[PDB]
Amino acid sequence: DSLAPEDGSHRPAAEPTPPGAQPTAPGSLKAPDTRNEKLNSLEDVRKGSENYALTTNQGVRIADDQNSLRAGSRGPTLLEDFILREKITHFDHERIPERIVHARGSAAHGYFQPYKSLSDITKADFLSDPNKITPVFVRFSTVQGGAGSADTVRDIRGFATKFYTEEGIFDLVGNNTPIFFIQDAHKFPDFVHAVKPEPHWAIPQGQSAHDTFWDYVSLQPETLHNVMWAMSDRGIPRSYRTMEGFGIHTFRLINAEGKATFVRFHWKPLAGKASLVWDEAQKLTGRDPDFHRRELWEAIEAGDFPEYE
Amino acid sequence: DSLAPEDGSHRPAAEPTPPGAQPTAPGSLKAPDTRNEKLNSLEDVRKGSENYALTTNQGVRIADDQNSLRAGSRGPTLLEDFILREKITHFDHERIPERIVHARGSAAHGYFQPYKSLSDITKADFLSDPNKITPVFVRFSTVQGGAGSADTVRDIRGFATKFYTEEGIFDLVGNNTPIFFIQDAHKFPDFVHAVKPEPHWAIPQGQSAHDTFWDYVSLQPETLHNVMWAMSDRGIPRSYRTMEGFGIHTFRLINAEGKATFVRFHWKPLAGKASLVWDEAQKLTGRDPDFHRRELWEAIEAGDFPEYELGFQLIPEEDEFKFDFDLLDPTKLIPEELVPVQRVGKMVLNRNPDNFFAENEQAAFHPGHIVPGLDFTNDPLLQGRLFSYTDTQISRLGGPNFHEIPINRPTCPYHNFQRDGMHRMGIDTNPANYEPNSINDNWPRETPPGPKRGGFESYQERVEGNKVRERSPSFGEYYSHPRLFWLSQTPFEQRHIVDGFSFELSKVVRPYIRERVVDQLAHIDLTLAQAVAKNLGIELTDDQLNITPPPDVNGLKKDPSLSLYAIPDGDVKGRVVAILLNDEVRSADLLAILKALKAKGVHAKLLYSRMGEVTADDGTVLPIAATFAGAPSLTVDAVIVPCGNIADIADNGDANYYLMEAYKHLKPIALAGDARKFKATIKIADQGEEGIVEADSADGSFMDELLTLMAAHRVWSRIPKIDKIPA
Amino acid sequence: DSLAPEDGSHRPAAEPTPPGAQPTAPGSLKAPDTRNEKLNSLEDVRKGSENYALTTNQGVRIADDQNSLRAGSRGPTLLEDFILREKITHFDHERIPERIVHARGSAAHGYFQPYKSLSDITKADFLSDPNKITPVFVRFSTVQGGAGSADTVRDIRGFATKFYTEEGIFDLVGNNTPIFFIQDAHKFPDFVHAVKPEPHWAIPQGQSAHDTFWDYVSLQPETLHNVMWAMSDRGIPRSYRTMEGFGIHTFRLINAEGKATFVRFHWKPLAGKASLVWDEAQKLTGRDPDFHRRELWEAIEAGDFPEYELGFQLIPEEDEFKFDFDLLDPTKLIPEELVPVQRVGKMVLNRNPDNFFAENEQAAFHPGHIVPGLDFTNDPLLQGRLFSYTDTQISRLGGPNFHEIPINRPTCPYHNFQRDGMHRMGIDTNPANYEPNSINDNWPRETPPGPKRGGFESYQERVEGNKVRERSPSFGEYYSHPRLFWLSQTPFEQRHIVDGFSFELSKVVRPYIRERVVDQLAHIDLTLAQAVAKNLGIELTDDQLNITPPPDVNGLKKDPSLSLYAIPDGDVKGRVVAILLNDEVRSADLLAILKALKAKGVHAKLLYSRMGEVTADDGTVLPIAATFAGAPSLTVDAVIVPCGNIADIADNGDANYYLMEAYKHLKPIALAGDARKFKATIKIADQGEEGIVEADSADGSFMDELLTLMAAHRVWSRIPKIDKIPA
Amino acid sequence: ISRLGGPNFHEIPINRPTCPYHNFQRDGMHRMGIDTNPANYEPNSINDNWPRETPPGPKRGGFESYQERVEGNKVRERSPSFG
Ligand code: HEM
Ligand code: HEM
Ligand code: HEM
Repeated sequence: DSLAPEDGSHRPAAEPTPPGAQPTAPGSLKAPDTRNEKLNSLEDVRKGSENYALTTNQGVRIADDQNSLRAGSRGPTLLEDFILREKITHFDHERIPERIVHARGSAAHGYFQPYKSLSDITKADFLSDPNKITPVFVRFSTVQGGAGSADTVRDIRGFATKFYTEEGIFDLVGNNTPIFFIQDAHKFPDFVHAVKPEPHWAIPQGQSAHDTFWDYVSLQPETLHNVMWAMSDRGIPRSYRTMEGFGIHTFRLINAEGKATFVRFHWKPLAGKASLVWDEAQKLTGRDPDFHRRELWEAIEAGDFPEYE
Repeated sequence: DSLAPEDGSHRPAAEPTPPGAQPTAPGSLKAPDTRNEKLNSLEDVRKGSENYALTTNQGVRIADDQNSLRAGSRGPTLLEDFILREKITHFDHERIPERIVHARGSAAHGYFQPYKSLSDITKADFLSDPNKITPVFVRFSTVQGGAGSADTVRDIRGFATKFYTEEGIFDLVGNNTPIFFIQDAHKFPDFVHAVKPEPHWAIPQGQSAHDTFWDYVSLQPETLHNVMWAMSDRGIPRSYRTMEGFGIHTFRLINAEGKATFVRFHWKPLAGKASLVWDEAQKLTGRDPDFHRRELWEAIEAGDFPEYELGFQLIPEEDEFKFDFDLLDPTKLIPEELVPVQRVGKMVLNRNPDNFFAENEQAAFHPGHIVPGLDFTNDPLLQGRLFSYTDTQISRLGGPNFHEIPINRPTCPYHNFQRDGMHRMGIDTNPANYEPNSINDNWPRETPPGPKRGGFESYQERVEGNKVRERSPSFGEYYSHPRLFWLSQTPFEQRHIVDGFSFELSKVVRPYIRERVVDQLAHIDLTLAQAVAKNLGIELTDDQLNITPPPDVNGLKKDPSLSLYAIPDGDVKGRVVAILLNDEVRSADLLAILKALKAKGVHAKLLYSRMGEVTADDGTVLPIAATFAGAPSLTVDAVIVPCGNIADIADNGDANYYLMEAYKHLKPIALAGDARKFKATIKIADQGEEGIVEADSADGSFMDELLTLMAAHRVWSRIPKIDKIPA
Repeated sequence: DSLAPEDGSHRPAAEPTPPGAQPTAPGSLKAPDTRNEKLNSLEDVRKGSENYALTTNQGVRIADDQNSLRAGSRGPTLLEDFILREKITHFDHERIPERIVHARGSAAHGYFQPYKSLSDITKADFLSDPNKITPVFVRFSTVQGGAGSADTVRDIRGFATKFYTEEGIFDLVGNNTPIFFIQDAHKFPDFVHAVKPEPHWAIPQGQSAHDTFWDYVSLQPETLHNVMWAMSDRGIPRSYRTMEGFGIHTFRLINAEGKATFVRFHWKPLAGKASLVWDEAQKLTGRDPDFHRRELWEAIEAGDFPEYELGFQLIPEEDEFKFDFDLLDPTKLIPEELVPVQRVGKMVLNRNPDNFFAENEQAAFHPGHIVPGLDFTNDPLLQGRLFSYTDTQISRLGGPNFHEIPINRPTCPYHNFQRDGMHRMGIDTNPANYEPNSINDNWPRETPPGPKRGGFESYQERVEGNKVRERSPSFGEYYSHPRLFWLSQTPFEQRHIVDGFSFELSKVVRPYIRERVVDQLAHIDLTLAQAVAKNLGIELTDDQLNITPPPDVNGLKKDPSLSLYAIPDGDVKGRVVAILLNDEVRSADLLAILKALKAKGVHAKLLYSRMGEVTADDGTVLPIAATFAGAPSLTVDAVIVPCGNIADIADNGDANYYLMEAYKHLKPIALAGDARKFKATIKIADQGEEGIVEADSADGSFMDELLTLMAAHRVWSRIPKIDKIPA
Repeated sequence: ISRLGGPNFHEIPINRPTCPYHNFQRDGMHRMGIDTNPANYEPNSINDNWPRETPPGPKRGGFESYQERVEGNKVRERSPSFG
């Protein structure tokens, strides 16, 4: 007599299945066959659970996890209850600081490969050979809202790719528009404070529709280009799968002879471009604020891998 | 040539003014005259800004705050730019850990005073004299959602009051329901994980409508009582001003002779009880997720101070066992029919903070911050809480010295031998850091316990039993309280409870969980389980249909104190009404509307298809506060549509839907003159209908009918008629 | 009946009193009258203790601070004991990270003033007016050892001064030598790891005498100059009062017209230069490892304020390239023969702190805290430092808000848009947190640069070159500075340097390292390498013997400013003398001894075989400050042994060895009457000897000879005679 | 929590147990372990209540405190027997 249903309908199929079909599940149980060198390198720190005893962090098996140790079935809790202290303590310290910006974000694993060697223009090992598969981790995000804000807000989106290359980690940290708000990083905090909730009362959440943000804009026309994009349907995407991604800055490529070529990076969505409309987007933040995080998760379980070029 | 407008319209009036009237502002600039000893003690750490030079944190004036220092107008940034490094660094480290729970929260300052000395029952100095004013800081909150989640979610609300007393800080850390989910603090993290977003993917935010939460519930029927409240309209309040607050645990009062009296604490809202309905609440999380935080802030700027009355249920020591549930079980309420709530004093929340991070975010409430005159009981959930609220500060607020953070600073003296935290502010001059010590003549000294100004000493409760990890058998009853709750509710309240469960349950993906929760409901009440099971498409079995209901609670068949709306105490002061404008408003209509509302403290917001102005028929200029879409019916208590150029708005999608939504959410609607032609959209008869006020023009009669509908909060009688409207 | 003694001898006098006279005490109780604007600004965070009740951090009075709350006088502790949990918790979290380097350090308050306005060369407000008094806080330190390591180690000393100016905090973060170990900050961690204890086993503490440090040296001859200083008596000072201090890098001064002048900063000790010798220093780390921290503390309580004179080497812009080393190379000194030090002002350190953790431990010095009037140069070690001192605070002092920690707080205004750290004290009222902002009329505002009270603006140095990671070729000279140093030293100073290297090198286990370091020494001076190589048992080869010495430095064959003792400026005020007592001291001897010493500000400590008292021959009662073993000769500058019952101590092992150790460490010794029979132990002749003052009795002549020996600090002429004595 | 920076100090290599350790504790600072359990709570049906409590026994049992009798009042007082 255990608590799982007899017919086994607690446990999802290890199979590509559509949104709604199955309960969702950790990648390593929903898609155990999907691999790559990063995901396999994580094996040493994964922990399973089936057929294991519940224990303290120090290894001790627990016999009753339903009660504090007290003097009598109706007495005080005793300070010698180290099982309770550890369990509460760990809970007590669960949280770590959210990101200053892009605190609200959704990720996945995957891989990249070049279409052709690029050694003409760069010695970047990860671009040296179209047979070279590079594991990636990607986190898409909003910018302004906290880690528990809505997904479909009118904001810029972040689009960050960590490439785990053979000659080091390369981070491509971009947005869903090809420009930024400001020209010099020295005014970074100024702008971010301007769009972040107002300091006296912490309002509004994941919105630019307030006094201070526009005050700033109106006094710094450098912002206007990106503000344009934000106000467009670009700032309310359908899906992380259906937006373009940009490195924004001009960088350099450097080849084996030392020749520099300027470059700007792009991600082009094989899913194409698609965005919501405002009333739909705004009301959807209420009806399902995890809309993007969800859609991404499901699309992946469903075999609809997001691809970008 | 400076950047402020010439006419001075950047700067808000230092005057009580309605929602929308002025830009909002830090309490110390919006209400500089409001004071109390806490707020004045904060003066040493406030910082102004006018007529000061912008500087580095080290005091250096900055000449250019628009640029990094680079080699050339187009070169690299140099590492010697300490101005840029400090400015970015500080920004880089701005954030601190959110609360584990109740991370999403809204606060204010204020005060409390007792109605009469309470020295008969407790030596608590703050309750000793009705002339003794105690400054308070209060933070209301949700439970599950992060610090950036929505306000109007279906969750429990927290209600925490820090009393800055003369013999120490007393923290009253309560919720908006009178029970908790669980019995022993050891399962705290289990339950909280169960309702918090799911670990694999971090979904859903500030919602209980997911698999794991209900899985837990279904396996731990101890939770069912509070789950009932959550599913009721209790779990989606109108305003922090319009909910009740509860200490939950039985505590002790202790007087100058050492007599213990058991007590449970209450906050009773002078604003009365009022709550939204689900569709309204859920969609409002999208339209304005800061709805509660906003409403609180504005109500305060507006002079509508939230007030609550502190009341005690008192139970003598020799009555411990007279009730047929255990006073120490926190999943059981003490019916007010058996123990009534005695009003003891009052709290007024009369000023907003200056900086939300400084004052709200960093405040630390902890229920074990009690004072002489109070003490704990063996409630095994309370017992737990004692441990956790001190611990968690060490990582949330960065160390043991969190009591030195301004808002948390006591306002009485505090001296000891505690030395050296991280971020230590106090500089101890005591030649000694230990006691006994002869080198400073043992100062500071222990203080023997006494009538007033004494040392703390715990009530000397007899403890007899063995060291066991076992739930008290007396806690083994799960259903009679839910049942009591449910039968106290009005019929429309019960529809809501039903629809509450049905909605949540419908987003549990694994259907066997839906069945198991239904099974639990069967043990509480069969009406209820039938209605829910219908909505999930489940047939109760013969077995389930025959399940014996649990006992009355101490012979009670209902308790009217458990209903929100049993005895309406709804109060209009502070509420807001939408006025739908057209380009040609009949001014004497409008005059009379605003004049009537103003007399009863009811705020209006004038709305239109666009911003700016429109002009009255008599050429009074009417400024627009927001558009129809900008400020949806969700955000208001009623809708009024005066006469004029109705043709202007008559075919406007947004104005029509404003009315349709308002109607579906059971709000009062008032239509003057040609505005009555809008009845067509709300599929109302020509005969009239209760809840729709109508007339040739707005007069004495028209306004009074409307305001009276408002004193009823909502038009419940409308419920049967709303399923046909498509909104 | 309280625990303080009836006669009040627990509580020290609020009066300047000598070392040993009184118990030591927090500055604000020992010297309440000493003030300055910093110390008075600290008043808001000081906490007293007398006549206050002992309480929890939340304000609650405690009645019993001797017990946990338990179920029964013999039962378990209960989790509801919040008094115990808070008290233990705070203790549990007392410690914060030690400094990465200079973790071991000692501080005090004080002030500075300029001798004359300096507005000709700099607009630095703090140097604008000789009437302008600037409060300072100074922390002296070692480098390698942990916060609980010894004071008298052979290490570099740090010397950090925080100036609390009217236009911001200026941090002067220097050392006790005029150069550094390395050229580019990129190798900072490499060197520091090399000298810090070895990673496998954490050995040795505050010592450079290990394998890895010398391995590094031997492979990076850039280090050799400063290593020279370290090995000299410079690396084992007598007192923080008796060393020179250096800013090391060339900085810029910038005046009201924008003219840059290069500058290097100096502190010149009004106490003069004085240092221990190795055996004395090393053994003193065992006998009193707090020797420096103590001496500083006492000197201050005693009225012997440490004073230093701030001096500048100034070099005009067009002289950048006149020197045959690079002004930007921090491993090169600017000889005072080529650029003399101009005294500019003076600093007085006139009050100890109240709480060592509060004020010392938490203080944050950072060289990039400069003000208008000052600016940086491209010194590639300095360039580095700029980055690190802001960064490291984030984990040492727990966040970006470390400038809010009391001691670190500026004393001028500071306002900006920086919001929200961990442990945020300031509560910002600015309606705006950004600029430009119109909503607060852009306050606080940028300030254009100007003659005084202006914005900071960097000197607009021309930068021309490509982005490279390459050491300047002009830095490629390693030996001529060491050579200069060495040839400036007196012969006995050079023995010490030799013995320095020989000792350290002898504890390098892998002998090939010993050889490689010797090889380096060969390139500096062959005398030196011969002496060291002898002591390690190494034969220099023919190759090594022929190595050409490096060039003179700009035609210099020596610089007397680089010697400690070239031109003795040793000063007796503040020094201490041991007086060896017997049970029958001849009182008129002693009268004359203490009377003479007192006239020149020289402190005495009366010592005996045990504690308590002894009586004079005339029945004056002589209190004993410590025993012979309790306060070894190490801790004193000279030893005096008056007449009386010499028989009492004549055969006492400890009294004899007191003298033998004192003699081996070249200290002045003075023996009256029968005390002359002690000459026997120190293997002195009957004829006399220079450095041993002797006579029938202590008179005008006897005392003066002694004090004059003291003005010479040590008896160098004794050196040849000490190897025969076995101490 | 402050010396070693968080609740996850048992994950620091030297401190790591050498036997199995599994529970529902989630998320410290510097979390090394990546939990795959579909559930982070118990009772839980969705992972068939794993990992499970273990009743106490001769070897390999759950921990259970010795059931010492406690009798006295809640006092802050040194035992006289210690005097
Ligand atoms: C060029 C325009 C920018 C783009 C495309 C951009 C992109 C982002 C993205 C996508 C994230 C979220 C990273 C994640 O998922 O972990 C992010 C986080 C961050 N960004 Fe921005 N960013 C931009 C400008 C800036 C500027 C000007 C600063 C500061 C000067 C800044 C500092 C940060 C910091 C400190 C974090 C997150 C904390 C962390 O991940 O360690 N970024 N950046
Ligand atoms: C009796 C039922 C409970 C009530 C009425 C309750 C009330 C609350 C409220 C209102 C907050 C938000 C405080 C704020 O605004 O700062 C809160 C936070 C917290 N609670 Fe609960 N709580 C309950 C159960 C528990 C249990 C069982 C634990 C742990 C065993 C717990 C531990 C915490 C911690 C660690 C925090 C916040 C972190 C902090 O403020 O230091 N509480 N409690
Ligand atoms: C120019 C040669 C140097 C001098 C004269 C020097 C001086 C000092 C002194 C005296 C201290 C102790 C400060 C105190 O009492 O709080 C110190 C600490 C420190 N130094 Fe060095 N230093 C030098 C080189 C460096 C370099 C190259 C770095 C890194 C590149 C460095 C980074 C630090 C840090 C991070 C601290 C202490 C942590 C803190 O106070 O915030 N310094 N410096």
